[PDB]
Amino acid sequence: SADPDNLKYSNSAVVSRQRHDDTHADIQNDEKGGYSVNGGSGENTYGRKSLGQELRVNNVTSPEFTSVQHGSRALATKDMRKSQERSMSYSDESRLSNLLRRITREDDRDRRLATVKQLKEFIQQPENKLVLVKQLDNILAAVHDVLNESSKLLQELRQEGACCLGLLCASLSYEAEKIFKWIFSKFSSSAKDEVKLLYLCATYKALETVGEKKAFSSVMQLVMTSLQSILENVDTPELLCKCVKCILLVARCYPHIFSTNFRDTVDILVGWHIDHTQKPSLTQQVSGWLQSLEPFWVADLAFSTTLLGQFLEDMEAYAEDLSHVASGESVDEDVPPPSVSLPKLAALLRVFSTVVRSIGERFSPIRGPPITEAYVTDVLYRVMRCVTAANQVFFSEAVLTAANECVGVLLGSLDPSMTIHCDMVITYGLDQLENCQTCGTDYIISVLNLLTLIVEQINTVVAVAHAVYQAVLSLKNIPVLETAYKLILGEMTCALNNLLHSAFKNHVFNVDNAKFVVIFDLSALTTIGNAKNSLIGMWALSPTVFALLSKNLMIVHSDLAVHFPAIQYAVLYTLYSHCTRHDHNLLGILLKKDNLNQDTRKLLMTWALEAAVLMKKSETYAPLFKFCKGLLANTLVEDVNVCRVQLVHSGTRIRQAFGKLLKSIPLDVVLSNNNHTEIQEISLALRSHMSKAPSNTFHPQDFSDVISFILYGNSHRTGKDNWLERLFYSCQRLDKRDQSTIPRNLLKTDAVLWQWAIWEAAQFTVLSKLRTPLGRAQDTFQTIEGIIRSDEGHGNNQLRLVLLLQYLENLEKLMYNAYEGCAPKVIRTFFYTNRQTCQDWLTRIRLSIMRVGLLAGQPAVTVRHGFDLLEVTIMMVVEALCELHCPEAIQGIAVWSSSIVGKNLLWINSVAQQAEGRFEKASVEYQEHLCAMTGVDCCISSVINYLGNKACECYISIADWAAVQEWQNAIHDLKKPDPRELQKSIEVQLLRSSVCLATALNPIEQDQKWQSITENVVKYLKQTSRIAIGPLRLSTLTVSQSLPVLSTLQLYCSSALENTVSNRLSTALRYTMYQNQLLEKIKEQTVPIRSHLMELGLTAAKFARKRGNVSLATRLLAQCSEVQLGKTTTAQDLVQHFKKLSTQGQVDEKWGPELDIEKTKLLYTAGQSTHAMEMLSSCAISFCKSVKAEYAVAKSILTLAKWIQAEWKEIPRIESESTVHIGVGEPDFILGQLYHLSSVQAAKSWAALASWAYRWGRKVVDNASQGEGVRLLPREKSEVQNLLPDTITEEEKERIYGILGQAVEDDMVDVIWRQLISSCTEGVIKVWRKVVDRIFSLYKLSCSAYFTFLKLNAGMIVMATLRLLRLLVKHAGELRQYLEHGLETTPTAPWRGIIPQLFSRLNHPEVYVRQSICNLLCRVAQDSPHLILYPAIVGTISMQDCYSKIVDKLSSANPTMVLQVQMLVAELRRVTVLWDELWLGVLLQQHMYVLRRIQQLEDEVKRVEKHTALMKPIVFALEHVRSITAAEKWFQDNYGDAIENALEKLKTPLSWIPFKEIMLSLQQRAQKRASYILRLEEISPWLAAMTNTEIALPGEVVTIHSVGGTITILPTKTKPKKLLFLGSSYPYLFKGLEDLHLDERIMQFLSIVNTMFATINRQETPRFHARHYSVTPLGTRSGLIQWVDGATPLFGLYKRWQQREAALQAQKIVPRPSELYYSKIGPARRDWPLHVMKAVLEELMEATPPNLLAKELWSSCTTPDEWWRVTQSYARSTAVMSMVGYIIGLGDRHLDNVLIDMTTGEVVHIDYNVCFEKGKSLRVPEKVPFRMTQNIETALGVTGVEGVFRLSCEQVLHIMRRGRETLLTLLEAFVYDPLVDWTNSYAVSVWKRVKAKLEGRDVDPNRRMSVAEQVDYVIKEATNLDNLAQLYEGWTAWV
Repeated sequence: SADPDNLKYSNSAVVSRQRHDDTHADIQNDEKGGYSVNGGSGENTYGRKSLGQELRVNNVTSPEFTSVQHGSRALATKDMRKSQERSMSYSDESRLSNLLRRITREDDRDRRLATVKQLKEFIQQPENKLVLVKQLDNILAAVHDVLNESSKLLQELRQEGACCLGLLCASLSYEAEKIFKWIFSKFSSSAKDEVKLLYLCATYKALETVGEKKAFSSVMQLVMTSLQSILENVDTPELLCKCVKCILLVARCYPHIFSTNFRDTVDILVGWHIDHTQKPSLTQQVSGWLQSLEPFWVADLAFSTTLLGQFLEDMEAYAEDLSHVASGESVDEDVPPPSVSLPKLAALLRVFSTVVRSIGERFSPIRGPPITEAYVTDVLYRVMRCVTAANQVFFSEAVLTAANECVGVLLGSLDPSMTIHCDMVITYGLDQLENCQTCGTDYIISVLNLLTLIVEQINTVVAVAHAVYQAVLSLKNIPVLETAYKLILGEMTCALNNLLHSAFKNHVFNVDNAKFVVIFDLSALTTIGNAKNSLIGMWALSPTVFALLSKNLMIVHSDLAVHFPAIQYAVLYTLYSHCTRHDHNLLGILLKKDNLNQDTRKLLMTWALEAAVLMKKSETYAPLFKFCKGLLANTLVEDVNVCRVQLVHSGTRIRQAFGKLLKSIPLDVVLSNNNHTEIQEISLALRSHMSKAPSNTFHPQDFSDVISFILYGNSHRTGKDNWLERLFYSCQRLDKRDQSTIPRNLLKTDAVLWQWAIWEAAQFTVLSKLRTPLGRAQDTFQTIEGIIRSDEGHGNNQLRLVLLLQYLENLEKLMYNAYEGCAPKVIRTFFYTNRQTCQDWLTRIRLSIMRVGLLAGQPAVTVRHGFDLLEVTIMMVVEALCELHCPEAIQGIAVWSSSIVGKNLLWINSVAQQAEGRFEKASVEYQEHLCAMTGVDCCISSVINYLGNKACECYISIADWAAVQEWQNAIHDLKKPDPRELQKSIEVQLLRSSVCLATALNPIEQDQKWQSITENVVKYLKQTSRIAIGPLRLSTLTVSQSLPVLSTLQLYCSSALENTVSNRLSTALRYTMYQNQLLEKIKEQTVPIRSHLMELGLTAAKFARKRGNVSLATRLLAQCSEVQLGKTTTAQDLVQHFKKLSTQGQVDEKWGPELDIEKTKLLYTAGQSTHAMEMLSSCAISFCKSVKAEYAVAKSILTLAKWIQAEWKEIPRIESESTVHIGVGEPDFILGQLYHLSSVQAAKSWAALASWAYRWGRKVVDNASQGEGVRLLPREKSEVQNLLPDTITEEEKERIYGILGQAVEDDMVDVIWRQLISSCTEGVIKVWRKVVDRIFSLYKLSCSAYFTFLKLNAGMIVMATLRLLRLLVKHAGELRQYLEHGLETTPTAPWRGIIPQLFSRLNHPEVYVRQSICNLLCRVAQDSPHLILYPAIVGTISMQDCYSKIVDKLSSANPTMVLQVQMLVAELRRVTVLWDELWLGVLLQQHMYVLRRIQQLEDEVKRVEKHTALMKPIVFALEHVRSITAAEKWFQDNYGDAIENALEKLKTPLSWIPFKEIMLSLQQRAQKRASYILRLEEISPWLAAMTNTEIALPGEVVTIHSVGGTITILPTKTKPKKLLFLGSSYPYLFKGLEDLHLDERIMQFLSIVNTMFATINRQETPRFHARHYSVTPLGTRSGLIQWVDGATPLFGLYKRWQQREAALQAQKIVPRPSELYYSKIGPARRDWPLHVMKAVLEELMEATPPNLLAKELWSSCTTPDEWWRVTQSYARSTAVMSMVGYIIGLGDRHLDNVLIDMTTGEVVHIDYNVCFEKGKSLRVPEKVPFRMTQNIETALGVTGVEGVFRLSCEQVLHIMRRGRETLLTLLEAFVYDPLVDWTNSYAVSVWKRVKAKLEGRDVDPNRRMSVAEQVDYVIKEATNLDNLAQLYEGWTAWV
């Protein structure tokens, strides 16, 4: 007690007081006695001792009042009292009675100090003041908090510490208005008096702070419109009293706390606007603009009903000055525009938002002159002329856009404004292009549009908006720019496409959706960011969408190797995108071009030692030195001093393989030992690997654990194959190589002395070591080993087997069947397999075994129904391919294999493949497990130790990826958390199943193969049907798929295997799709017959076995839903077996849909008329006669055919009368009735009727013109009308009428013979009977016209168009009522493109036939004018009443766009020729004309106007050439008109001496330079002025944007001028003094030929395509053509060879192409050598190598597969261009007129000046070749010419041409008989020759040669040495 208090009187002794006071009455005064005398270290500690114990009653609070000795000594004693009052809470003494007044008195002393005491006296005073209600202290404490604190010298935090005190205590006593009154009274008193002094600033503003404090709590009093009067009284003392420019911080914020209490009741705005507009006086101060901009928002909060006009007009140049570096108010100025934007009074918005938009549209024109853009696309602009001319435009746009955000914010249920949503599109043309070059305003506009469209995205009030987004999302997606915009574009698109599905018909836009998906096709590869590709592959994974998917397949095919998580996204995309469209390209050509460009530079940078690691990974199993390190190894180079921005991934693998070979080409290889050891090391890596296939050994090449190392073993083999290929490419530095590399390199010190071909010839085991993983990796070496050895039994079996593995090129396999001349029948049947008729080609393989063995067919092979569609001991093993053909789907071998056991019982050896795979399958889920357990299954009992690791060689994974699916499928039946152990074993199987599609991109391959992609989709189906019970997709879907060949195995045979098991378990909708997998396998066709009956037995009902009695099994069986497509396939199946039993079933199935809604009735009849077309039936006429005569005979087929066509009365207006029947012609008459019955209901059913109707109409009206014909009905009228006199004369009158009426001014002749015999009114009957007798005669053509019209309405159309054009102009008298009423009323409409021949028919000799042609031309010009342009503009410069009526309608729309092209045509006609220097060409024909006058000049002067007047004819031209030149536009009078006046001073008025000076002074300019022509600033400078134009179609079927680059003189020939166009790039050239009108008809004929191959151009991998040539005539003797695509001439590789030979000879040009033939023909007139030319030609063919082109396409292809595609496309394109050239006129084919595309392998041809057999009219050493078959084109195929792949593709061209021969003969009939072509006794001979060449009557007009015979005759003559030796020296027959 007393002891601690005495010890307290040292720092450690006072801390014990805290514990001693808790356990007294003497410790109360100890705090007053000790804490008031000590220092600072022991002062605040004593105040916390008795703070909560005792006592604060009488002795702990009273002594503190007497502590006035010092301020700091009392600061620690005044707070402890209130601390105890808060801690005790009895409450005995806490805010008590008058005893507390002491503290109030202490408040009087707080103002004397710095108010430090109030920090602890006023924070605890009101907290204990309840209740205890006290309110009288507020008026006692506020006397010094605002009056004394007015100038207390900061006095800054005290003002904010005193305002919070007036809340708790001031909450009560709501009658505090007296305080406001007494404050405002003194405020007004101090404001009134007296003048501007220091007294009116300290105590004048501080009182205003009272209004900021006392108004804090007073919010409930009272209120009755008193605050309005308060504001009225407060506003005045600050308006007219200052006038002083003092501080208004507390003055401007005074109404802030007062005017916020009312919202819309009433205000004094008439005295407030001036209070708010006058204050913003720029510019003071930085801290003063806040409380001046806040009252704007305060007023706008209360301005919602009464506000208009000038209050918004004060925002032009008043408050916008605060938009600068001052950041203290930059955010305080961006609040008012939002506060005025949405609220309120939309009438005020029409001013505010319009001013904002005018300011926005007035800043972009300021940036105009800096960029010289358009001016200015202004719609919502006002009169505000502000010139910033600084960087303030960016800020003015950004602030305005950020302020306009609140307009597009929810909800905003009103749109009376200018649709700010459309403001982002109405200006989208200017600020979104450059803008490049701005560059952030586009980003800001995109952010604004995104923020506007996030709240509402799509609903279908505006409806076009939901369709205008995509329309503007595509134009802004790929104008490649900075990456700051794509991050938002790909996000907006990903947010839009998600809501598209989650609507519903928005996919069919169609112009919006078909363009919104094209930008994803480009944004999915570039650039490499790893963030946008995930926002595109996922954004496109949900949509399909409707039309285009091949682009997605071309993207994913090159996107599965990024070595990033995007691989999984692309896999998930391609696994569920779609099937049968892979297997249906664009991006593969980009990889091809990137690989073909890196080999040309030949850079030597890497590597000396780093290249040795690229060989260890391929040859050995060592890892990468680590990680993939591909990008690192690529970036280590260059290092300079090229590939695009993809760099993943094959582009790096191929580059590394090529670099490791550019390093290996030098002699001393650093990667390995010397050359003689490196060659051995490479040879041993294949000699110990090729023998592994016919054996079973182990090596580190195939056994590599663990995955992924077994699936990476195929990559090693592919890399080694590509390494060898590129080595053979680079080892050609001895020929040397062509312009690909330099030659290849200098390299002429060892590569010429040493020969590495002896090693390649002795190491050709690559045919076996590279045929397993890759197909085309063996043909490159097989076609080089088999061509130099001119064994053969083993080297040939590895050739036909490789071509069979390709699943294509079956036409090239027939070459070896005709190649047996070089020292058998096995190849003739080995090529009959693909040929996808695995059912067939089995007999011929077994037939090739006799008599070398047994019969080999165990029970049968059913050969009788299969033809209606040396002891080497090595070929017998190849016959094992039978097990790969017949078994894999038709197993059979269960007995047939035993037939081998006997066959192997007598000889050795005859081995086969594994048998467990065939014993496990199929249809059994119990024995399958026991059969799979015996193999290498190591199955899982219900990663990365899966099925096998030794050996599992290359290409065997297909057999391993199908045995796994059989395990998890049997587990699904054994079982049904449980399948959780299966998804971890299947999802990992997809990682190893997609390695065959990943190796399909090394180095570059096409969609091949398709036998391994099915195991990927069917595995995704299993992994999808495992997590659930299969309630939806996948199924999978394998519907057409009009591929169409696509061999069923393993496409369909491996798809119906798992699909049948998926349906065999029923413990959704897996029964309707299952029939689609069989119906698409029954129609095979062509021609698996044995594999076409199992699906028929599984579809409807099962059948045990049939040896040919299928007709008795499935015939006349009616069914119901679903679709009956399974019926029309059984009849077509019986067609291949029977002939009369199939038509009966067809006609029976015709009577089925008689009462039905299915359109299949349009396919049966149209599919049956071909069966009953030919030829032995001949019973239709008898059946018709019987029907007309009580039919009782004979067969059921005729009865059914007559009962199916009799339904025409129960269902193209009227059917047959029939007057066109046997009475006049058409004896059959039944096929026409069937074609007419097949009209129901609507596309390919009308063309079949028209082709018959028009044919039989043209085959009757021509026959009736020679004879006559009349029916009984039209002849009885004349007999009953001509009474009385006599009918004997009528007997001949009828014959005369029948003869004359069918002979079709012409109608009037019908009366000439009328009055010649009778001679009697009755004049109208002679004009009515003569037209009724010709009505039915001309009725077969009206039905044809109606059928063609109905076919054009429903969408070949060219055939119908040509037939209608040939029928309209032939005889317009009939049918005029059908042609005039159908051609002018929506014919097709129109029938663009390729047939514009109406222009040639406008100048017809008959009236009323052009009135419809002009209307149709006006229609085709008004609708889609871009299809045909320059239609009559050329014609109007050089019938004349039609070009104007066309051009006026063409110019009605966009007259500027047609005026531009008119001026362009005028300039193109003015630049030609020019004829300024061409006048010498007129003088160049004066060899003996002008000289004769000389003979008179020396005659008149010797004998002493006839001589001077003889040259008067030349004066008319000498003056004409000077008169046409009268205005290098300004320099033409100085460069052209230089001495033109001084040259005719004597020649024109009178030896013609001044004639050669002008011809010699201009000829020197041609020899000075090559292209002696200036730029577009030439004589025609308008081309350089039109820097922009609309769509003009520069001779195409869009990019004519500004101007071409420059023109060239082309000194090669005369007179081409190659120029560009550089459209939105396209080289063209002019041709003058040459009629370019027939060359357009030639290209039209070529296009008509190419549109007929499209029906068969479906895989068809070597697509039939004749290269077109875009030409356009620019008047008579003027035209414009295209120059060239990417293609090098065939003469270049010969001139380069000559140069290389000259350089090689110089190391021990001319050539010349014309001087070399004379260098050897010397030592031998017309002449007749003759007989020496055939011998001298062999002396030149044995000098040039025959592989000048074969080694060019081989060197221009990096991959061994691209080379195969190029060589297969070249042999197809050459055959196409040669069979068209053999027909019409193509001759004089030099090495300059025939080019070749080095990229795709196609062959293009230059314009044909000589055509239509004009090559036989010379007047030159005569040549008769039907094509080009030189030495360097015959050896370009795989083996030869015949019967090689190039022959079998020529026989199909003649078949497709003779089948549509008329369609060509009708074209020539319109090509010839012209008005402007100027080819008439010559235009008929060419047409007759073309008809004879198409009818095979070329040489013998009495025998019809077959297609194969004609092809052989044309090939034997084109390659004969006799015809190839009598050609011109310039043709280069030896080369």
